[PDB]
Amino acid sequence: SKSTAEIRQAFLDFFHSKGHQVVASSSLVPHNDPTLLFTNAGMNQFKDVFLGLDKRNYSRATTSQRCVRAGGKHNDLENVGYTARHHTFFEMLGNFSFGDYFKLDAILFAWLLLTSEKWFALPKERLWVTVYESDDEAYEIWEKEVGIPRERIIRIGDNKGAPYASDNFWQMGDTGPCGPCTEIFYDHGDHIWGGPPGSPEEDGDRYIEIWNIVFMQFNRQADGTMEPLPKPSVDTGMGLERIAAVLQHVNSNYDIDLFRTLIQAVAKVTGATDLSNKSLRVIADHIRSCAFLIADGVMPSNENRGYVLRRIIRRAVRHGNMLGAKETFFYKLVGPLIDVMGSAGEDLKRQQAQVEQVLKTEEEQFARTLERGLALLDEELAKLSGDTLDGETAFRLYDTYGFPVDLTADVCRERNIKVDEAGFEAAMEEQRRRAREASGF
Ligand SMILES: C[C@H](N)C(=O)NS(=O)(=O)OC[C@H]1O[C@@H](n2cnc3c(N)ncnc32)[C@H](O)[C@@H]1O
Repeated sequence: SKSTAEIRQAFLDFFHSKGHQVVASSSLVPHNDPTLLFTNAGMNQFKDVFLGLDKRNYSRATTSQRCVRAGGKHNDLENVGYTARHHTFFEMLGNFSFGDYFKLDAILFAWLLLTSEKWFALPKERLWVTVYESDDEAYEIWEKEVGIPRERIIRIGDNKGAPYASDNFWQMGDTGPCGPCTEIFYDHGDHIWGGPPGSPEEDGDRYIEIWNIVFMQFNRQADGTMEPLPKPSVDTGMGLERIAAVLQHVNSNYDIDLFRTLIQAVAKVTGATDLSNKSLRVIADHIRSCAFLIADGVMPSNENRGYVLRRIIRRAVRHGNMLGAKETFFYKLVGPLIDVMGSAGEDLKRQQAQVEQVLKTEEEQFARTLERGLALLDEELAKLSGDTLDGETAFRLYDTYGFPVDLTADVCRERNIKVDEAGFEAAMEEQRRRAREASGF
């Protein structure tokens, strides 16, 4: 079967052969978008094109975009290690139409690449599609133009409990380009738990969302109102890791060639032997987001972007500790990561030594309190009455040991213990008041 690198290239070759300009992945960090924490989709760097504020020499494009979803509008951090399909860092394979072609041709391109004997040749019978409930045009295209049996075309309304809050209406953020969308799912088989989209068991890893095709129609405002874009456009994105899993005949993203090699490296540096332990997958995921974010200019800190990075590094280090890592290990995964990323890791390779030292320094800094903080948390859990750790203890771990609340929550979750987030926030606010009182005017 094709390697991850070959799949990435074949996707780009396909759209290039269809007249799409190949554009390089943008950085994970925008210089000119105050509303965006980290790049979360291929469309981010073309936001102004969709808005009609910018025009390129090309009206159609294709990219393999590095994305991080660990904060802001799209945040999958807490899913990592718990599903076969979620990462913090991942590549989104995309094609874009800037007032060029629209619904029918976007759907046809996607179906062709996926199912043609000349291309990916996926078994058509295992593919399901969803459309926005009110998108009658998309429904008809799938039914009559493509020929998907009706039983595998699923209409999804505003299933997130609010107007335009839906799995089939995609939004870049609270503001920005958005529109109804249609998604293609692959059924991995009845040996995996889960049901199709719209079913009670839809959240399972059996029927996995491979490719989202967005019909960009509006610019959402802060009020929540939808202002139409000047030209209806197309924004698509397919998870490289998810399609690689399908193509390599495995069910989990973590079983693709890229992650198999990376997870082996994690076991090596931590001393772990059980290759099935979820901490190996969490760490393999976390090195990708951490190393690339640093390569793209983020430095660990206690505010904004730097704090998300710090949070992820420390959580990864914590997982390494649980695996029994005896010495500083996280920075040792940069080399192995570069070796599996191909041309998609060129920016990281260019800055290898710098990224390594940043990660080494951060882990060493955290090691000053990690073991001691874990010992305290263990003591507090051993005498804990109930299923919820008190907010005062969470705050103490934060204030004294530099444990982000979500890191503490991660440890507790592994023991079926919750954290009183409200109590933690009340303790934070109490400290803020003390600071205001002492500092004065
Ligand atoms: C096209 C659009 N702007 C968009 O971002 N749609 S989407 O949110 O659904 O993402 C495109 C895709 O990337 C993949 N994807 C999304 N979040 C992911 C994550 N946290 N980890 C791995 N893959 C993810 C999915 O295959 C998915 O259909």
